[PDB]
Amino acid sequence: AAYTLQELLTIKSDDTVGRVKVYEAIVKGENIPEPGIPESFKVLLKELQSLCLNVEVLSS
Amino acid sequence: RMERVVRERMTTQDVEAITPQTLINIRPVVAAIKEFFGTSQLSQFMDQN
Amino acid sequence: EDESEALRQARKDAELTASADSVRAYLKQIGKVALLNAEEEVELAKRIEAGLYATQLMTELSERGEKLPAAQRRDMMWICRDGDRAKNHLLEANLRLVVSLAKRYTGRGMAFLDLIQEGNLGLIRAVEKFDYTKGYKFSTYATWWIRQAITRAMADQARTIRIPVHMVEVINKLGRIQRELLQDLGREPTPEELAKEMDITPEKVLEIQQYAREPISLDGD
Amino acid sequence: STFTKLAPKQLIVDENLYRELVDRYGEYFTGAMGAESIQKLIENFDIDAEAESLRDVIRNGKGQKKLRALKRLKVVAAFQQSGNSPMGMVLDAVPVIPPELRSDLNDLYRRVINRNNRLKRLIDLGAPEIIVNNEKRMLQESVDALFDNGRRGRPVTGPGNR
Amino acid sequence: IFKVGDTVVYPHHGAALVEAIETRTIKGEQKEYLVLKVAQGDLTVRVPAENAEYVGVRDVVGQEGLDKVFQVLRAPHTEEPTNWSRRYKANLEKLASGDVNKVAEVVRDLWRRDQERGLSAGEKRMLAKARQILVGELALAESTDDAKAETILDEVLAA
Amino acid sequence: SLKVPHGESGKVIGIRVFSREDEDELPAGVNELVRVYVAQKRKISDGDK
Amino acid sequence: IVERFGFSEIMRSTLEKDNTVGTDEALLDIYRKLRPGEPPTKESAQTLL
Amino acid sequence: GSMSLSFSDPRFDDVKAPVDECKDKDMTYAAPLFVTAEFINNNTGEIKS
Amino acid sequence: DRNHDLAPRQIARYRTDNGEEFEVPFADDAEIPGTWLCRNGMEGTLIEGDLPEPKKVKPPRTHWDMLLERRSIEELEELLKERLELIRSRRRG
Amino acid sequence: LDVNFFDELRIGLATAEDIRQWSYGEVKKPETINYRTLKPEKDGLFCEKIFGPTRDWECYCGKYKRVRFKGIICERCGVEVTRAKVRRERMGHIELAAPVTHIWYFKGVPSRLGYLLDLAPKDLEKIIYFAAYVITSVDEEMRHNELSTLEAEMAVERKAVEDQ
RNA sequence: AGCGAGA
Ligand SMILES: [Zn+2]
Repeated sequence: AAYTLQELLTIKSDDTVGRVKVYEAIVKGENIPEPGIPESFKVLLKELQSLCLNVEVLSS
Repeated sequence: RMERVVRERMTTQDVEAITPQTLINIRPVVAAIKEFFGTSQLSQFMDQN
Repeated sequence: EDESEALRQARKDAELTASADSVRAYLKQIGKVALLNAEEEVELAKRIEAGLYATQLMTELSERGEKLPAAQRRDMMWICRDGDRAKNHLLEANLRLVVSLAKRYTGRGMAFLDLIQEGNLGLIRAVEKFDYTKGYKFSTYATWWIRQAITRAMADQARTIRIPVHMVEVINKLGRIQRELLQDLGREPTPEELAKEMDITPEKVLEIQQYAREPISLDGD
Repeated sequence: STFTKLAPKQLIVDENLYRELVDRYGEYFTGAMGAESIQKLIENFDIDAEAESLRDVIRNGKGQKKLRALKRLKVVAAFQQSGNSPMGMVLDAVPVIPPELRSDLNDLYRRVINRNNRLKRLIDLGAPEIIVNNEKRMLQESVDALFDNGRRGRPVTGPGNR
Repeated sequence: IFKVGDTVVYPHHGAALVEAIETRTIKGEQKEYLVLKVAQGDLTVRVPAENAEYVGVRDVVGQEGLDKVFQVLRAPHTEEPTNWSRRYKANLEKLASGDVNKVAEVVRDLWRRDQERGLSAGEKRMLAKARQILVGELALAESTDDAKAETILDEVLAA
Repeated sequence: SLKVPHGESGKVIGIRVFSREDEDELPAGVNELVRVYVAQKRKISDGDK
Repeated sequence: IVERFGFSEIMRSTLEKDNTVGTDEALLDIYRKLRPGEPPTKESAQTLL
Repeated sequence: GSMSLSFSDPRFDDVKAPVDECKDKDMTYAAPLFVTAEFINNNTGEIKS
Repeated sequence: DRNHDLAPRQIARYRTDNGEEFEVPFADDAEIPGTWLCRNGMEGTLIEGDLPEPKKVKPPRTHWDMLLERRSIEELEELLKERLELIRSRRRG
Repeated sequence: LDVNFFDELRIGLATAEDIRQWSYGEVKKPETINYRTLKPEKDGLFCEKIFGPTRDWECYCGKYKRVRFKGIICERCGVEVTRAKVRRERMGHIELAAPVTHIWYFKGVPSRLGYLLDLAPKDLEKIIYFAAYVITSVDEEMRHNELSTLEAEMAVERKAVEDQ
């Protein structure tokens, strides 16, 4: 069960932009939007960068 | 701690101008007892269930 | 002594030094140079002043000056380097003064090595502004300057939010008086009592209290 | 005899001998102390020659010597194959985590900045080698504590002795 | 030299009421122990009477010193070293000497100063302590209702 | 304003108004500390142990 | 040592293996091992123990 | 060793307030503690208590 | 966050000590300084030739300057003479 | 911001150039916030000129305060007027007066610096904590020629010390 | 941060 996991860990917990969006979708009755990137991954990125560890997310 | 404070200040205590009352600083003792009875592990919040 | 095994003990103590701890390392490092006496202090001063004057005059003569002769110039540059040498000798000699006096301020605010360094800064200033012609021992004067430097440092780089020195002194004064009034009364004086004692308003008393607050670990409700 | 077999990357304890060498041998070697010494050591360090020499040693030499040589070859090859130079190990600038950390960690940063500023002032005024050297060591320790407190030496402690 | 009831002057305790005496064999010798409770500190000093005079025991002063403190209070033309610290040290040593004249000079000079401007809290504490000891000494010099000693001090300072 | 936390209800047994205005020994900064005592009579039901 | 401790064989064993003669030498070795980094002396060793 | 300080005769005054009041107004049910100090000067000879 | 319209901003390059282009997004029409602080650690200055001439301040203090405020030239010259002749005696006598 | 285009993630050593490229400023003062007005300081550890405005859409002094001023920098205080959440995104950097070595590559056994330079761990530590000097360059052929000259000069010095 | 407790 993969989609429910992603839902849980992203838009139920962390994703600061999706969260208001799912609330809006529920209130208004629209399809739940697509999940974004959880806000904890970016704090990790900033902390690793802060350790002089150049961490980059290549597109492809 | 209090005795350490006293012993330290004795080098700078002018002779004959000193009395115990001005010589003894009680604050460390009261601080120690307070920080004991509050936040010491063996001073536990009473359990009156 | 001619005790080669005791010689070996001392030689281990100084040759393959463990250098375990920072303060231990610095403390053993500062004992290398011996102390000096008043005639040494004044001669050393005269040396640094002469070197500084030589540097000034050569700065002046570098511009539209004169091509000084080889022997005189080499001697005068020797004097210029000797001036800085003398300043270094004095500073290394009195690092022990710095450490002795900064000892008295440990345990509150900040680390120890920071206090030692700020005292080193106070004493570099003191030697910068030291006069022998008035014929006073150096330690007298340098003590006051180090004390000022350490107190200024404690004012600035001690709390997460620097409080200005006059504010620091008045709040410290309030702390001392309330301590004394606890001794003389046995109860924490009310803000009104402190205000009347200080000839200020209780509003300022409470404002001092609020400003004395410091953030605690973040690791109402 | 120290000279007649002298070559670099060679430590010298008991700085008395060092200052003797410098005053007598001001030229013919440059001796450094601290992180910038390591920076210079890495500057005069060609990865390809050392990697080739180590590979030759492993291919022809055997025993414990080979085993150490293999250990180093791991990291040396790691730097060769990748485009990252070993300059990254020595730091000229320390990044500042954005202001959300908000003051346990912040205080460490304050310590670093205090010591850096004091060092800058000490170099500017002109200070004895001893004081400025000690200040540099303090800056090193502060950055150490910031990236990892307690790894080397006693951990930097805060209020409440923690 | 010692009489029960006499407030012997000995600094910084100043005048101290003497109770009794103890011939005790401390150190293998029964030499006398004059006991004196100083109400100012509310503490008892059982000083060996043998060395009580040695340390500087003295009785209360007469009226010659009384008039003298008045004349000194009216003494003009006092100048101090420019730097504040050295003058503070000088007047602090003058107090630490224990001489009534020196403390009177310090108190009156510091009052005219702080009346002119109002200097600081440390000097306020110094003035408070010095004035307290002086007014106690004067009140017991005349046995004159220590509050009334405060008032006569307030009047004579007017000059 | 002080509001009943979620999931609580009952009678107001006692209210204590310790105020700096009343010259109570309030900690430095608070001017008026009020404690309200709410009591509830809990009866047995599913889930109770 | 033989008088008090000689009865056991381990004590004789460690006596011979000690290869260390002189009270000054024993106190020297201990002081060297207890507070190293400081200059050994034959005055501040008895005080140490 | 020129001067010494000593303590003796610990004693307790009456509690500053009764149990229920101490419980009510947060104040700690405590009593004053008194010790008779004694300061001695060896050079001249005095005892201040 | 509307992106179809907003108060436009102009961009002006500020050359640094190490010559770093720094196009500063300031209001489309607004006054700007000759030199602007940047992440380079210092302040870069507009490339086009203008110069308000910052007129940097004198150095706050110097050991020589501070010495002049407690001594005079003559005694320092005398000490210089003494040191010189002592050294000359050391070299040639 | 970020999208699903995360096909590859890369980690590597960050050189000083990269560090000062990331930074939006250079903190140079150990001041968090004013004790009285409770606002971030200039060039402090919370400087609004570097990490952005504390409350969204206004500069420090307040010359610009609304959304149409998006992406603008106020000349008076230099605060870039934008969203406040960017304070979780922007980094600073401290330009160290002297170089320092990153601990991870120093103390983590095996000491990767030590293996790279073939320096024994205790030795390396004594170097980088200012306890023992290290050479970094030496001479070769002219070394031979002045070694003969230096053999003569040490013959002279040895003869002098033997004479005393 | 520290205490005590349920499964
Ligand atoms: Zn603005």
